[PDB]
Parts: sequence; C-alpha cells; structure tokens
Amino acid sequence: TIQSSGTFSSKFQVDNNNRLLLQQVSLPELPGEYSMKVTGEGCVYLQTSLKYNILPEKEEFPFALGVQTLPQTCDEPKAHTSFQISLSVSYTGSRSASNMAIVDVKMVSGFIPLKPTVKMLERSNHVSRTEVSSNHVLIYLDKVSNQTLSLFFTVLQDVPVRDLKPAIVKVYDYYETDEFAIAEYNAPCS
Amino acid sequence: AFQPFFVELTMPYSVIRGEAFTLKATVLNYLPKCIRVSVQLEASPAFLAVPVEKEQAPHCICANGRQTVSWAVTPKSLGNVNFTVSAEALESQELCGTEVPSVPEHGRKDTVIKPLLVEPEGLEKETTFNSLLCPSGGEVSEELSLKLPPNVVEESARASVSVLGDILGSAMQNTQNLLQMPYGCGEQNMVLFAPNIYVLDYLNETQQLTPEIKSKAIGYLNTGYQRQLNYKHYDGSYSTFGERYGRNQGNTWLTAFVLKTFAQARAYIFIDEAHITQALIWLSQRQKDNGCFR
Amino acid sequence: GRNQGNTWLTAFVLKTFAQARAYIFIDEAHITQALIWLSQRQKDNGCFR
Ligand SMILES: *[C@@H]1O[C@H](CO)[C@@H](O[C@@H]2O[C@H](CO)[C@@H](O)[C@H](O)[C@H]2NC(C)=O)[C@H](O)[C@H]1NC(C)=O
Ligand SMILES: *[C@@H]1O[C@H](CO)[C@@H](O)[C@H](O)[C@H]1NC(C)=O
Repeated sequence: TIQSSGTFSSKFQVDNNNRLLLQQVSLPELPGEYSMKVTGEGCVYLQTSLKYNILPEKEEFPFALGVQTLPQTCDEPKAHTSFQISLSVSYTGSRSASNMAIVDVKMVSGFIPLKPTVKMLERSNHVSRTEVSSNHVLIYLDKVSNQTLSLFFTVLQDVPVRDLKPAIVKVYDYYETDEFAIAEYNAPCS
Repeated sequence: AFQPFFVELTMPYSVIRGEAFTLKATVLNYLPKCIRVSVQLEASPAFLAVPVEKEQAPHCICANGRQTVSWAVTPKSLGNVNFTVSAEALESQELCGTEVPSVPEHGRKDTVIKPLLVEPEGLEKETTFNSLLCPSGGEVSEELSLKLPPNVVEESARASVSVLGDILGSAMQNTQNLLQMPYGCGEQNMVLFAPNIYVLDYLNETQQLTPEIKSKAIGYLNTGYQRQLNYKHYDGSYSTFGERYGRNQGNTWLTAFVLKTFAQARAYIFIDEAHITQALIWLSQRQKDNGCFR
Repeated sequence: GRNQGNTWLTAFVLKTFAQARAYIFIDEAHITQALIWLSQRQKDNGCFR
C-alpha cells in the first residue's frame, strides 16, 4: 500500500511471479511523505527515488575550476562558432584518498567539438591513461599536485538560435567536512 | 531500392530550458519530376509552437530542389518528446511550375516523427530512500518522509518507488573486454591481476557470459601468478615489486583477494600448500598478544 | 610428486639453515614449509609407510 497525504493510496501485490516485476509509480506533491504497509511471510525491500534539478544560480565556493572561453566576447560576424575554451583546474585537498579520478567536461546545447579530441589526444603529463569519453576528457591519474595545468579547445556552432540560459559542467569532491567546493563560468558568446 | 524523397532534419539535442532551438525540415526530390507537396506539422498544447512560415506555405520544388522549412517553438514540458510532421502531394495544381504529377504509391505523404530530448533547468540529481518491511505471516508498516527543498528550481522535482526480485539473466554484453601487460608500467599491474583472478569463478557459473575470454584470462593468469612469485617478499609479504624492504608489512586486499583463488588456481598449474601457509604465517606474526598491532 | 625423500640431510641442515640464517637471509618460511611437509606424512595411527 502506497499512501500519501493527498488522500492518495495506490496498492500493489507481489508473489513468485511478481518476483521480477518492477512497480514504478510517481506522484506530483511538493509534500513528500510515504506511508506504507504490507503483509505476508519473509522479508522484502522496496526503494524510493526523488528526482530534481538544482544549481539555478549557486554562489561561489572554495574550489577553482579555472575556465576561460574566448577573447572576452564574440563582437564580430564570424564568431559564436569558433572559440577555444581553456580550462585550468586543481584543488588542493588531494591527500591520501585515492588516485586522480574525477572530472567532467561536456558541451553546451548546440556545440560540436573536434580538435578538443586532438588536444586531449596530445596531453600526457609524466603519467596518464590517455583516457577519453568522446564527450569528455580524462588525463588525470598522477600523484598529488599543488599545480594545475590547462588546455584549450573550441567547438562548432550546432545551434544557430538558442534561448538564454547556459551550460555548466562541474564535479567537485575533495574532503568530507568542507562544503563541496564548486567554481564556474559559462560561455559568454550570446 | 529507391525513394526519390527523404527528410533530413535538425537533431535538436538534449537542449536547454529555453526551448526555442532551431527545428527545420528538408525533403529533397531525387525523382526528376517537380511535384507540389502540401506540408504541415501535428502539434499539441504540450509546447508553445510558433509559426515561422505563418501566412505562406512551403509549397513546391523540383528534382533536388533545396528548401529549408522551420518553425519556432518554446515548450513547457520536459523529457523526451516526439515531433510529428507530415508532407503530402496533392493533385490538380499544375501551377507551382509548368506541371505537377503528384501521383505516388502507398508511400504517398512524407511524414516524420522525431523524439527530441529537452534538458531541464539546472544541475540534475535525485534523492532516494530505502525501506524494508518483513511481516512473518503478519503485518508491518513504515512511513517515509521525502523532503529537501533548499534553493529550489521551478517545477523540477519528482519521485517514484519500486521493488523487485529479478530472475532470468538475459545476456552477457556487459561481459567481454580485455587488457594486457600495462604498456606504461608494472605499477598498474596490481589493478591487472586483481580482478583477473576471480574470472576463474565465471567460466562456467554464468551461462550467459563468454567463458573463453575468461578461459583466455587464465592463459594470462598462468603468467599472472609468476609475477606474484616475483612481486612477493622473501619473508613472505608482497609489494608492487616485492622484497628489499625487510621489517615491514604491506597491503593485503590483493593477497587476501587472491590467496583463496591461488588455492582455486592450485588445480591447473601447481602452487604448493607452502605458498599459502607462508603467506599465513607471515600474518600470525604481525598480531600482537594484546594490541591491535600498529 | 606424491612421495617423500631422505631426511638425514634436511634434518642435519635445517637447524644450521637456521644457524646460517644470520649472514645471508633464509626465511622462517623455508623452515616451516620443510616442517609442514613432515606433519603431513604422519598418519593419525600408523607409523606411516
Ligand atoms: C607541494 O607541496 C608539498 C608540501 O608538503 C611539497 O612537499 C614538500 O614540501 C616541504 C616543505 O613544506 C619540502 O621540505 C619537501 O622537500 C617537499 N617534498 C616532500 C615530498 O617532502 C611538494 O614538493 C610540493 N610539490 C608537489 C607537486 O607535491
Ligand atoms: C517516440 O519515439 C520513440 C522511438 O521511436 C518511441 O519509442 C516512443 O514510444 C515514442 N513516443 C510516443 C509514441 O509518443
């Protein structure tokens, strides 16, 4: 029994045949409250998940994703398409946890990379997996760094017409206690 | 095989909140005949379609006639959405050009139906919860409260539930892969042999998976252990390259992970019960009598 | 494989392998493996054949 605040109660049932049956049900309430009740013999476990978006406009935070997009503006008829975006990043909390794993680097709405493939192809800094996702970039496994490094890479304009809101590609995990340290900047050519 | 008409499009992408992208449509006549095609799109209140070519109809072209046909649209909903357009050729209008046959077969009107994704506003995540209930011929009930709305975005948040017991593993496409002797180093070799070992367990266990590549991975493992003969220590410990570091211990995940399977691997090629007791007896030594040894 | 061998020499030495375990290093693995090979040959009741 899946009962909610809004006078709502959906029932389900399970057996040897419903064993393998996924029973998906959602609700639209801003109230999130989930009373349940079952019966029978043995133990069994159900699970929940609550999807939602975040980061409308976060405020600044400890970590430094150093990204720079282009010469400060398109301001020319040829631009909005070819602009190499240079990204330059290292957090300091780097101690005795693991090898260098984390990154995320993706495209904005309507922008296709090529040479970005080839610049990642080049980079290798004393040790590297030459790892790649074909929408992202993975040259990270190495020893603890106080430095950063950087790179630069452009796109081609896949979208001629684009409503105003940016794309931002951030993942930021350094230490359990502190805030999780985001740093950001979008594309200005708009 | 042939069609004289085919539709190319603007694949939108998983796109931004503001949904006014650039949707176009283009059909091209590869038949030599100039034919009128009456066209429109099937829309809904699920989005805010906008007529770019409001007053005038994209009308008529000839063999390989290039025309770009687009509209503006700024949806309301989020998630994957299909877009249905239709393009039909009508008769009795020999006026767009000199003439218009417009007499196709059962593939009369060209219609295209396109699932495009819209990405919502903001960075995406979820929150879940985990609840069991185990009545033993009885009854148990639980309550779960589902709320963390700080710094919230418009109409963004939803949720669901399920439970499962699945049987019948279909398949194995998750299974296969391979790597080798690590060209860069003998350092990443620890992450080589470590999962390499329990591939023994899968050859036959799986009934979907590819045992042969795991029956190859033993072909490798018939060398894998030989490195561990080299990566061990004389006193008995193990390192990335082994001994020359005496009065110390080392990591034990890998030796603990393996030393069983060294004993499952002690069938095909022979490792002794000396290699396992020496591993062991090295362990017994590190134990203090009272303290959780430093 | 499934056999034993003479033991005068190994018994004669395995001590001095442990007196010789000062100058150049032989492990306490080399002596317990020698040993544990011996414990196996013992029956539970019979003076093993
Ligand atoms: C990054 O900073 C660390 C800080 O520990 C440097 O490591 C040592 O720094 C001390 C001074 O704090 C020096 O006396 C040592 O010679 C440094 N080396 C070591 C490993 O002890 C480190 O050199 C800096 N560079 C990187 C990339 O780690
Ligand atoms: C949209 O198209 C996809 C792929 O053809 C299909 O799986 C899905 O059911 C369609 N959704 C509809 C019919 O709205």
